[PDB]
Amino acid sequence: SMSYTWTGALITPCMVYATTSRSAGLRQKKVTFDRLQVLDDHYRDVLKEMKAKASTVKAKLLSVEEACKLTPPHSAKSKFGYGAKDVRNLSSKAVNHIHSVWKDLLEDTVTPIDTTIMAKNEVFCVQPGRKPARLIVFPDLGVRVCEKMALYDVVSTLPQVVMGSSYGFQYSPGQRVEFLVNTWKSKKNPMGFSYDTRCFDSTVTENDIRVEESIYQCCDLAPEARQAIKSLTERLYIGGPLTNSKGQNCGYRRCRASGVLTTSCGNTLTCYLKASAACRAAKLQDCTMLVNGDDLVVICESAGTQEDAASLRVFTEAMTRYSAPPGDPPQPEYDLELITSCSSNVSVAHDASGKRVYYLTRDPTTPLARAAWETARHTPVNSWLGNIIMYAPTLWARMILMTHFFSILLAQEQLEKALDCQIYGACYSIEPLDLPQIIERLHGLSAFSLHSYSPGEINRVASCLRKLGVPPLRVWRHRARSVRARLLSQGGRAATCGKYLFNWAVK
Ligand SMILES: CN(C)CCN(C)[C@H]1COc2ccccc2-c2c(C3CCCCC3)c3ccc(C(=O)O)cc3n2C1
Ligand SMILES: [Mn+2]
Ligand SMILES: [Mn+2]
Repeated sequence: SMSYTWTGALITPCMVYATTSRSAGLRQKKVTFDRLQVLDDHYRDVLKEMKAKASTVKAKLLSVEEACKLTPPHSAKSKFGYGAKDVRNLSSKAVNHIHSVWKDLLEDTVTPIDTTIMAKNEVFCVQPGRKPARLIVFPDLGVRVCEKMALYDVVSTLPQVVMGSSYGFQYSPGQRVEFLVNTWKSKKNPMGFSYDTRCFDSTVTENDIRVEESIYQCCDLAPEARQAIKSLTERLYIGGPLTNSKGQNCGYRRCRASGVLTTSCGNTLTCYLKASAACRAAKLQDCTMLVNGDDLVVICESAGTQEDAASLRVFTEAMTRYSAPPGDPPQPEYDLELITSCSSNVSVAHDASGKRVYYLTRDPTTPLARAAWETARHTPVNSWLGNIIMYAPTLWARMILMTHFFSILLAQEQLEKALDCQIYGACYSIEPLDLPQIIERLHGLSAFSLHSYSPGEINRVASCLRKLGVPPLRVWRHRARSVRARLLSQGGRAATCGKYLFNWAVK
């Protein structure tokens, strides 16, 4: 089958650079291809094991109300006169239509379902050119609430129990490091590698979705749930029409929709299944996986330099047969720090006592680029704040990000003003003054004492600043002392930010 099709209809809209609709042409050519898929007894065996595990799972329907209350606030309004606000506040219009969409889902297991197609507002930095915008594919809100009724309890319960510790989304960054480090130190001669699929969504075939759905039906589910999950699978997950923002038939989809509820769960599942099958084809020794969508880490016992190199090609051929080839091929590492997945890697520093502490970090290019963008521009995600939060132990987050921004707020008296900020698919109203508790909850107090960072990490950050035009770290130690003292002068809450978030600056 063909991954996508176009009718010719133009997807219309609704240094540092945001991606635009104008780039969507190429993105389109890149994600359209025919899918070759051929499965073996390795794929099957894995599947059977996931099903066994899915059979120990009972899931329940969410009521309309529950699904309504777990619709996110700033999600797209519906083609039927109601906001997501209206959904959240249980408006009779939202609820009534929702019920009819649900009745419609039970009564009809066939008619495809309209999905509105669009381009994403993703910011990026430059390479050595312009990466285009990814295209997001979602159905009407009324349908997205129904999706939650039928599958919310499944997607938030099943994956963890089917994939155990390999399920990446269960982990905070510290927990993720904890798992990756333990895995590593459990191999006599560890070898690991990141894998990632060349536009994964488009590689997800119809069969993968039918397989996925069949993993879902392995759960103990309400009769109505089963029906809506069959029906949603048939009328939405396997495919359906596209339609740009000006209501024009853009063509059709025959692969994963990016903007549905089963996307994160499905990709992780489907990815995990193929990767496990592929481990067994490559004959990798004592293997261990970590899967967040299509981003994958495998840690295993090394079989030798050449043996490992070879087996990774065999691992890739196998993945390819299952329709999932890599963007760039996988490369073996014998050094944990060198593995980048989820755009991030494990690295080391030292806490107050002088104990080694592992923590997650990443190339700071994009975070800085977005933080730049968002300095001259009000933003609904505020990725700068999200990054400070997630990567709070990181040298680059503490010295550049935290520093610059508490300077801007200080100067602009906005140290009490809440900001919307999206992390872990949730949208928080975050008050800057609250960061200490957050970081303490998320990484513990050691995140304010991290020092003596690995020399590789220090270099990468330094390199990165000189590349983007941003002052060296010497400046940021000076500037920080003058943001910290300013705050202590302010007492109470503000002084707590200075005590904790900038304690690294006192000589
Ligand atoms: C010196 N000035 C005339 C010219 C600076 N330009 C080239 C600018 C582009 O702006 C940027 C673009 C992409 C990445 C970084 C920067 C940048 C940042 C970001 C750092 C992280 C917080 C958000 C701003 C800067 C912060 C401070 C400074 C500074 O001049 O001290 C510069 C920063 N830049 C570089
Ligand atoms: Mn990918
Ligand atoms: Mn990926």
